[PDB]
Amino acid sequence: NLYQFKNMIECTVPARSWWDFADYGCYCGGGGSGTPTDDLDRCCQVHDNCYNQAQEITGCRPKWKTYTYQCTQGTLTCKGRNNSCAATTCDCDRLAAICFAGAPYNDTNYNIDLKARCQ
Repeated sequence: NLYQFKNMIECTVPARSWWDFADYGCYCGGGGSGTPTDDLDRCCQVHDNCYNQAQEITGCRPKWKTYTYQCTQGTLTCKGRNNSCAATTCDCDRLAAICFAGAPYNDTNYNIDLKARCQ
C-alpha cells in the first residue's frame, strides 16, 4: 500500500523526504499523462502503468493492498508470502524505489503546472 511504498523510498533514498516524490513532473504522485519531463518522471510513469496493470487482477487495489516485504542493510525484497495481487504491486513499488535512487532530482520539476505542461 501507499504507506509501505513511502517506507520503501525511505529505505532506498534516506537523504530525502518522500514528499519530494509526491508531486514531481507529470507522473510522480497525482497525475498520469503527457510527456515525462526527465528520468525520475519516467520512473513514475512506469510505476503508474504498473499499477494500472495490477488493477486488472480481480479485487486488486494497488494503493490499498498490503504486501509482505523487507528493507534491510541496503537491500529491498518482496517475500514469497504474497498472492498474485500482492506480489505484483510489491514488485511495482520495489522497482520504482530502486529507480528513484538512481535518478537525478531536479528541483525545478517539483510541483509543475500539470494542466499547462502535461497535455
